[PDB]
Amino acid sequence: MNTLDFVDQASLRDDIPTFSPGDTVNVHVKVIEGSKERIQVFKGVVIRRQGGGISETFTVRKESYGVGVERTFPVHSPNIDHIDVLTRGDVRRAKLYYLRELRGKKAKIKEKR
Amino acid sequence: PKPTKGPRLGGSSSHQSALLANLATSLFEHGRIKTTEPKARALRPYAEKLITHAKKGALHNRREVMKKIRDKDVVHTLFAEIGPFYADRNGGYTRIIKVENRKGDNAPMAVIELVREK
Amino acid sequence: AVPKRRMSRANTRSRRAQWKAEAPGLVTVSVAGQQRKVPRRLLKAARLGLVDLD
Amino acid sequence: MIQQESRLKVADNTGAKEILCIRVLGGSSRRYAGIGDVIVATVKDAIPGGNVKRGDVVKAVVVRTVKERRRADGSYIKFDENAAVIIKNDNDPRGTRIFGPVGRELREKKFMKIVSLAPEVL
Amino acid sequence: AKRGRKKRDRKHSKANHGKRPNA
Amino acid sequence: MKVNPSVKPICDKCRVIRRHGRVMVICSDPRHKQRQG
Amino acid sequence: ARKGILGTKLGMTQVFDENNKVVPVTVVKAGPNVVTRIRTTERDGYSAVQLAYGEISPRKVIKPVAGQFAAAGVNPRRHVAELRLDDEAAVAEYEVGQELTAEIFSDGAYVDVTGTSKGKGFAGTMKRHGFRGQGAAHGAQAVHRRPGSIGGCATPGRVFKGTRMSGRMGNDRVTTQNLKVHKVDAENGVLLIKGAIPGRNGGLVVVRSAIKRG
RNA sequence: UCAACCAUAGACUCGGCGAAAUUGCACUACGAGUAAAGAUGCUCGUUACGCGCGGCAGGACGAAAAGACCCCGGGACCUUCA
RNA sequence: AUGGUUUGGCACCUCGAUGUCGGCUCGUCGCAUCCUGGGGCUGGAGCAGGUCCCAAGGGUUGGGCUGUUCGCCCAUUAAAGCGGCACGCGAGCUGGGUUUAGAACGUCGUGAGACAGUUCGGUCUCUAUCCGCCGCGCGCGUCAGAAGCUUGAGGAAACCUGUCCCUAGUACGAGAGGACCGGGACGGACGAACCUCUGGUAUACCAGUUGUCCCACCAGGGGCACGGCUGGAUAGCCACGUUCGGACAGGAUAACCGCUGAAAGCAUCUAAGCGGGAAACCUCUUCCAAGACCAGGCUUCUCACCCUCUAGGAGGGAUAAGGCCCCCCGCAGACCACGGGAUUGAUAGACCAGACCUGGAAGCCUAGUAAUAGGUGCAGGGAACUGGCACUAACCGGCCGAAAACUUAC
Repeated sequence: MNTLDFVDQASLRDDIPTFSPGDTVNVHVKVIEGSKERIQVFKGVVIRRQGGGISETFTVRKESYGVGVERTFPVHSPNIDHIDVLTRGDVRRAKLYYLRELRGKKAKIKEKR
Repeated sequence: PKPTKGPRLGGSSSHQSALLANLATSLFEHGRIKTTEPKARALRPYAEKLITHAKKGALHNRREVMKKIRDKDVVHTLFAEIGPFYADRNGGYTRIIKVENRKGDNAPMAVIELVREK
Repeated sequence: AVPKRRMSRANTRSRRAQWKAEAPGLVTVSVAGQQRKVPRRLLKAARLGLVDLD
Repeated sequence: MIQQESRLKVADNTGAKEILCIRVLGGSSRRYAGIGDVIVATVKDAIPGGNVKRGDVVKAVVVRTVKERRRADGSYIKFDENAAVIIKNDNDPRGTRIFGPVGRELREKKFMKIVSLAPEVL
Repeated sequence: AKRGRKKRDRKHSKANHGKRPNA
Repeated sequence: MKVNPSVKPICDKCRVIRRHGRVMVICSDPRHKQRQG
Repeated sequence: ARKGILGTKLGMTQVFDENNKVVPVTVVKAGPNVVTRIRTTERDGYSAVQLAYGEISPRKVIKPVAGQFAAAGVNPRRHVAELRLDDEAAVAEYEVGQELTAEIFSDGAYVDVTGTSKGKGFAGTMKRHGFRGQGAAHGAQAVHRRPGSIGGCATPGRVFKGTRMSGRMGNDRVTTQNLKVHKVDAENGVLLIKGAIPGRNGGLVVVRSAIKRG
């Protein structure tokens, strides 16, 4: 419980799928380019799911054209059309910052079977 | 628990942990102990949480106690005739009683004791 | 640093008076029948018997 | 978060491999260059055969920052290298290609040619 | 300078009678 | 305007006056405008 | 006009606007305030409204305060405070016993929030006045955070009043100006105000209309 | 850049013991002046309820060391075709 | 002629000690204004300038070389001001230089040794008494004692500015080029508050893990090694973060533009009068503030007893309203103060639940020779955040604390 839960529950988004760090996802983020709303897919590994409630952020990492990229979205942001989980990851940590120094097969999360 | 805001009791976090362990050991061994007011104030949550572990009688709780106590006789006492004694009690296992100050340092003193009213 | 001059008696005493003691406020307690005076801080422990009343 | 004596990679094919910032433009005693912020730099490393050579003073635009930059939507964007594009005075690149992704802030800071040339604009 | 000027012009007073020490 | 301690006429049209405690010189030719200062 | 109200700060949070842009807000429990006295020029020399806020037991009230609230004709509250106005035409709206809620404001209004800053205790000149300290190396003998010079020399021979020195920071009245209310919530009786508010959570504040921006 | 945080020893508070350099005095303000030419102490004004605690170090030309630089006087040691 | 910042002259305080250059920190002042602001003249078409006047509110970058100040240079900038304050500031720092003792080069000197010549190296002491300054309390006073809310004399703070767009490629101009005025957006720097985000930190959080010792042993754990190290990390503190701010408007003015107008039949911004006019000034914004000794104001509460002196003026006691101390506490805090609470109670702790952090406990089972893995099981552990619960502790309580009247008017 918190003291502002009654304020946050309004903006609290349903349809947020249950995911966790290590889980690979596709975030369909709304992108505006000069009076033109489209959707960009940030496909990447969740390294982090900080926070609670409306303030909850999740950080998704990918390697685009030979460069690491991380997007820290709010979980209940309405700029996110949806989040499509693809693979769940077997990780022994809650925050996969060690991927920031790993490029390639070293940065391949163990899929959950 | 709510950690020590200020400087720790024994000039070190280590010596604070050791103090609290030894003082809880003594408190469960003897029922009451006289020490300084701050040491008692800090011990009361420590000891009450160990007693909570003792009320929740199970091996996990016994080991979570033994990682602080290290006196097996006191651990047994906790899990045999303290925890059960306080099964009906929802907290409030200890009371602090302010007493006369020392002479050599005028240190405020307090007797921290276990309650025995039920 | 050091004091430039001998402080006068007036000023010396003016602050030396501030080095005093606040006397403790006492209350009555009826342990062992007799009415003794203790601090309210120690009232409980005196009712119990943890207060050396000389 | 880029400042004087900060070394950046070059996300283009001018011949420069890395540069060193001198000034962040935007005002007086400007400290930090985020994405879309123009800088004055010098080429510290360059490929052997290149248009711009070692020691050439140039303008550049920052397109990747390690330090996460907020966005109005509450999101953030963070890369693993600080990288920039060398430009002319028309805010157009001196090179003809752009390596790696760039931030979307370039679109609002009017570096549309770089936005177009880049493979991914995030 | 101002200080010397003022101190000298002080001598132009009914009491000093146009003379003062160090003028 | 010229601001100098020596303000004086420059031509026959330049007239001298005392305005607001200041000696001014006025003229059709505004080049010849002057003020004491 | 400069309509206002007393409330309590509850904490900060996020919301999202129509553009999906994030708004850091502070939730202010702009609560049921009750008018307890009207200040007039014919009586007090100035135009103002005395408001009262905060539930309180009628036994924790000091009896003078009880008598004040009684002669007003209301039940006591914890905090009392005046809102200065500009004229009798502005004070004529407030009647004693009148109840003020968050609904006096409206979404998009600009407010000034007066609160009591958090206490930073006895602070050094760095934390208190943004002094650069001195070097942490290169010979510095024990001046790594010390203010350095304090005045001139003999010619001044003194330290000027108002010099910036170490001391207690915080617990000072702070008016943050031109905060845009993101939302009113009369059901809960609160205001979502874009951005920081002075004080701790649970701290009393005064949300007034912005004296600059309407 | 540009500093933030944590602990510890001090500093702070309580108890106990208990110094020091210094000291012409004293109920030791500020300005502009004046003055052995840089004033707490004088003049004209301004300001200031009395007493403490923690702090800072601009002044008390602060303490310390009868300035080592300079000069005068005297020594000492050194040099040399004195 | 100013000024007194340069080199100097004098040698007036200081040689029973006034520490020196430069830098760092902290500033403060002047304006002889670098920018911003206002304006006159122009050989001012416009952009941009030049020159002069008013203006000191704010701002006036970071680097390379050098001990350096200065200067040159690099990039920038709206601008990269000039000076004073013991060439501000060493009981605030440095100590690279100068300016001890060592050594060396060059030169001088027979030599010892010397050099506003160079070179390498080379102890920066002091517990703050007074003033002052920053903050915080105690006492008394403000004609009874108290309480709440306040006024605002008087002070403090803040005061910066660019780029782009439209106006308009219009005015102007052969063109090149290119506006004033006025609107709009986005910014830099500075500052305040805040911690929802991000990010840092986390010495009683979680996990892993090395070495070693111990809990008899396995298992599980603990002590120590910078919290042993690592990986993460809620609160709080905080900035790199968030938000906000500088205003608008008015008055009076400077330079300046003027009107009506004489003296002086004209003319004249002035002598009587009337106006306009700047980031300066006063107002405005924020903050402190009635010790504002004219010690304020609006209200509310108590608004009542005894004793002794010989009842004169007092003194002592007990009280009320109320407050203090003790007590539980705080995101309040050096102490003190402040704030809250105090059994007619959720103030703290415990407990319960949640949130959050960690990330899947122990035990048992299963698979595997084993290392280990999987299930039981968003497990277990756990601090600050929230909410519930009087279980513990806020006590069977002590100390302070209230009225001479008089005069006049109504």
